[PDB]
Amino acid sequence: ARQENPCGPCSERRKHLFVQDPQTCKCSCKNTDSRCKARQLELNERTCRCDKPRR
Repeated sequence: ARQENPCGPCSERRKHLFVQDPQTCKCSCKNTDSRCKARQLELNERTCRCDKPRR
């Protein structure tokens, strides 16, 4: 981008478990379903923490 890249974060305030691309302002959770799956869990896309898969 150069000379910063002003963006509008997707999540509200406590966006600890998020990252945002400093060019396009595209948001992604820091914790992905890939990681949950590697731990035999699934991602709760709201809080982006790993919960029970389907048990």
